[PDB]
Amino acid sequence: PPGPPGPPG
Amino acid sequence: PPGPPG
Amino acid sequence: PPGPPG
Repeated sequence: PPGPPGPPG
Repeated sequence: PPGPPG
Repeated sequence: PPGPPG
């Protein structure tokens, strides 16, 4: 599966 | 694949 | 992997 979202900017 | 942007 | 930063 795809990875999780990245961190906030 | 890589995940989406934060 | 995790996605890129916002």
